[PDB]
Amino acid sequence: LHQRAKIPWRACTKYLSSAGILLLSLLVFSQLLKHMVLVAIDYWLAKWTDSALVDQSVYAMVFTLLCSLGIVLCLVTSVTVEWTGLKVAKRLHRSLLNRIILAPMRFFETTPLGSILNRFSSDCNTIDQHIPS
Amino acid sequence: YALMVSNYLNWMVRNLADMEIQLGAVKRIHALLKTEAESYEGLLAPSLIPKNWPDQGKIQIQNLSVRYDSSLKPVLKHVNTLISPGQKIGICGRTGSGKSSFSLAFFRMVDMFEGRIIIDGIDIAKLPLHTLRSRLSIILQDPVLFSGTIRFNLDPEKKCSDSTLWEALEIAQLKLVVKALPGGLDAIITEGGENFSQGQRQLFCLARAFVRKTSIFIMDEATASIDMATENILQKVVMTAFADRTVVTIAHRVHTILSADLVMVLKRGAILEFDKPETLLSQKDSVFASFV
Amino acid sequence: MLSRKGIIPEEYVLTRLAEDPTEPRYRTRERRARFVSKKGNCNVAHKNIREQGRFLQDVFTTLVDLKWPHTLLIFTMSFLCSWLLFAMVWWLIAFAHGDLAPGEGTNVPCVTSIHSFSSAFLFSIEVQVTIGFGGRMVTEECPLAILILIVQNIVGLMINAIMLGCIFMKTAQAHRRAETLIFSKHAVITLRHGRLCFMLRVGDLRKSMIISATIHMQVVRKTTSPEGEVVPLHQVDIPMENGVGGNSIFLVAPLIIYHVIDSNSPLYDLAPSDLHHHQDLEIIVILEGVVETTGITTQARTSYLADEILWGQRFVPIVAEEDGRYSVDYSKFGNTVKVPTPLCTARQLDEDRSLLDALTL
Amino acid sequence: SRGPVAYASQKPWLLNATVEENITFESPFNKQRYKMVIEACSLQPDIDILPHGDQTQIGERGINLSGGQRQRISVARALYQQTNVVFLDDPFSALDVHLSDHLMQAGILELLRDDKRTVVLVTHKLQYLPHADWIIAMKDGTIQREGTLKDFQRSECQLFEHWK
Ligand SMILES: CCCCCCCCCCCCCCCCCC(=O)OC[C@H](COP(=O)(O)OC[C@H](N)C(=O)O)OC(=O)CCCCCCCCCCCCCCCCC
Ligand SMILES: CCOc1cc(CC(=O)N[C@@H](CC(C)C)c2ccccc2N2CCCCC2)ccc1C(=O)O
Ligand SMILES: Nc1ncnc2c1ncn2[C@@H]1O[C@H](COP(=O)(O)OP(=O)(O)OP(=O)(O)O)[C@@H](O)[C@H]1O
Repeated sequence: LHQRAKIPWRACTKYLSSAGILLLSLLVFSQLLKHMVLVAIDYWLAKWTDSALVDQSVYAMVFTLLCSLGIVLCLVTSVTVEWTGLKVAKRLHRSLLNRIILAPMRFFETTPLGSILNRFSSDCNTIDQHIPS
Repeated sequence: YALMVSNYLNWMVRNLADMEIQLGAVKRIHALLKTEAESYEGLLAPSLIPKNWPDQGKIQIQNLSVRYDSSLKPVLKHVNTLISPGQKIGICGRTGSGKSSFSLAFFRMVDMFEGRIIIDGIDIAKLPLHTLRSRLSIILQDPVLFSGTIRFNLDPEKKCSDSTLWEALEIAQLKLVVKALPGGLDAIITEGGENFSQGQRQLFCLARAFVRKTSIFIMDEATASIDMATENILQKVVMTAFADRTVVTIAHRVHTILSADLVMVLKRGAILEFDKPETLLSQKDSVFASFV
Repeated sequence: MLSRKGIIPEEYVLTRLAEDPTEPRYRTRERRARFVSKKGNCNVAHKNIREQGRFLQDVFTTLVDLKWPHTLLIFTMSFLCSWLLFAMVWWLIAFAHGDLAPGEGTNVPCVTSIHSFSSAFLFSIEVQVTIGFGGRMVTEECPLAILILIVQNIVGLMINAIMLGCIFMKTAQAHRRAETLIFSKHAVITLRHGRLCFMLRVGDLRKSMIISATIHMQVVRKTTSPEGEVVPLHQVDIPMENGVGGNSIFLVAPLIIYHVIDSNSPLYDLAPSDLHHHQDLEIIVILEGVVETTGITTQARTSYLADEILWGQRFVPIVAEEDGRYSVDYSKFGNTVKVPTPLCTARQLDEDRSLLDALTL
Repeated sequence: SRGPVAYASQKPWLLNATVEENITFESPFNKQRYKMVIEACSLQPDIDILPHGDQTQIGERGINLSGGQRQRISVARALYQQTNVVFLDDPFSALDVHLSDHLMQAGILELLRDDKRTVVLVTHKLQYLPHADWIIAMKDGTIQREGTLKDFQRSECQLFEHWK
């Protein structure tokens, strides 16, 4: 039972209490919006190739707009994930620093003193430098 | 699109597995944030109601008992030993019951306090926690020093701009070591005592005592040091008793603590024997037999 | 690529003091391996079997060992393949002869009425199963077909005789009869005639006698010699304490089988204190005998772990006389009742008796 | 050919594992020889404060100890090995606890003399500088003599009054 843990509860704690709502929503909004364009550019190409095989018109500007929308959305999605990942990483570390400092010395003596270190060096590194990617 | 499904399915499962392990790091970090303790507050007005700085040190213990694990298996039972305000008093215990319980109770570090304490006549639980430890000097067993500027080492919290600390630096102890650092007052530390005088911990408290207005002095045991180091502590104790008028030394070296007004010891979970003078300890040769 | 490891550096960060694994460590009380289960079914798995085909060389032993639904599949396949193997032969012979052509029968057909492979298949059924409808005869004008008719009959006769023999050895299977030989769930140790013994109850349910019954008992325990041997599963035979020494028993009523714990027994130093769950002890009981109906020998294997032993308990009476006959109330088959017994080992019991005998004399 | 020379150094070397493994050092563990050395080295006070005693993670990547304590572990490991020759190097200058040193000396004297195991105790121990045990003095990279301890007394300079 301990090993069997899909861990959807840990994702909620990260996003809600550390990321925010403006930045979290734009991350989800951009992802769905980016792949909606990715379908459209392929779909519009099929209609272009199928119909142009001799109403109808020349698709010399519409396909550019879908590509232009897709290229810009790639920049938006890439920035938002990394910017939000930065915000979570920085503010989580401040919360951990403000807790251990304002903590009783009884827990420090009882703890192996490596549990705090691991959750401070190894764990903070994975959250800071891997989750955004 | 059917061609690209093969690696979309692969990297969907692959990244998911790699994310779950990294999400476990969020689980473990957030578990430490669930250790909500160390309530820093005061159940009274802390601005002017408490004393600005305890000077008399008239702390008369009244049925206070300290136990760590949820007030279980206490090493003290209704500890009521009257210290001497306005004069030095050195109480040394053979075992850890005398000093371990006392040191925690002075600074409220003890997990449980069954009773109450009267700091300079004012209650302890109704006072700011930072001010409690700001004006109560104490030495430790092992030498502990950090790596940082000396001007931000002796009084980082006080941030006193007085140059008397530099004058005290070459006067309190290690006159040559001060010259060894070209910076002096503003000099930074060097590898945290990798090669430094053994009296650094005691010297640091000397600057802390003079700057932080530490009228009351606390002590602990010693691991290993020179014999003359104890003699230097004696001179500071005399100055502390003459000027600060409050001192409470706890150790297991009988002869050093003998030069004090009183002496006490708590044993077997309670108080063992209290003596108003210090020669009364020598009157009972049994306790001197245990010491040597 | 859409992988986080598309471009990574050579990384090494000191995870200082990576301690406190907090492992479950549940392997200590996982399970205690059994030598033979409560219903035979020896709980031993072999490894590194360097088979040289002897697994399948015993084909006729293997065919009997298979469950009945598997036997039906092999029975079906062995005959369907034989019918269909010769179906291709009859179809091809009539193809090569040229009577398959849908035309006037100017020639004399090799095998009459063979028009399609369906007719070739049906004629294969008729020959091998000896139905012989006779719509599809074998003509004399096909010297090749006469040979195949000989071959199909000999193969058909040979398959039947082999398949009948396998079924008869499966009808005489008596492993289902051995499942009606019952042993009590837990055996008991109690005093009988002033000497400690390891009692046990074994019963027969069916009314058909099992002839030449023979009960054996063995202790399975790790044994270290004075020379320092390491024998993992040492089997030491246990006498049945029969009045004539032999293992022969007469099973009508559920008999009590006990081992008198004399100085020559491996159980000579067993105390109730050391009868907990994880104790290196096991008693294997093997009841043999020939079933009176099929004449085939059987075995009923049961084992008693240490936690399945009950020190100082007695088996309740089971046989009670009725008006015209006796009566075995099987509801009380394994019921045990406490008995006044010493809590000391057999060696201490002998030693206490030895001291008392000296004091008396 | 050569033999397993025992060794200790001024800079103690420890294994980041259990203390018992840091003492036995990949050798058979018998409490008979074990207790005769830990009591001799007086490492019980260390194990009297550590949580798991010998199972505590001694060394780096774990529990940090004191300079004298590391010397106690290093000297204890040498004795348990039961080697035909034993070399020590400043176990008394680094840690100068009087009670600790002499209990091991009685254990050292008994086993080393009976088993005829060499013990080259390179140290500044003033108590046992003269004895029936041989001494060798060095200065400017040369050894004056390797014989009896009274040979130093046969010279004008007796190491500046021999700490009189
Ligand atoms: C990991 C999963 C592994 C699973 C392995 C098992 C696979 C099972 C397949 C399920 C379908 C099987 C249908 C069989 C129907 C007849 C058998 C039946 O009803 O059971 C009655 C039993 C078989 O029971 P059992 O407990 O398995 O016996 C084992 C036996 N006691 C032993 O171990 O020893 O049998 C008897 O007691 C024998 C009486 C036979 C008489 C009946 C005549 C039928 C002849 C065949 C008719 C069908 C012909 C179909 C031809 C088709 C051609 C196109
Ligand atoms: C754990 C690393 O062990 C592996 C090792 C390999 C061999 C290999 O060339 N790897 C790098 C490639 C180079 C350019 C970084 C890589 C890493 C991550 C994702 C994809 C890829 N490329 C793989 C080849 C096709 C293009 C994408 C494959 C797969 C694995 C694997 O995770 O099982
Ligand atoms: N794993 C195995 N599976 C089946 N038979 C085995 C196995 N190991 C040994 N045997 C059988 O044991 C006999 C010889 O055993 P042993 O291991 O003493 O000799 P060996 O050198 O392995 O034999 P060989 O060269 O004849 O196979 C042979 O009858 C061999 O078939």
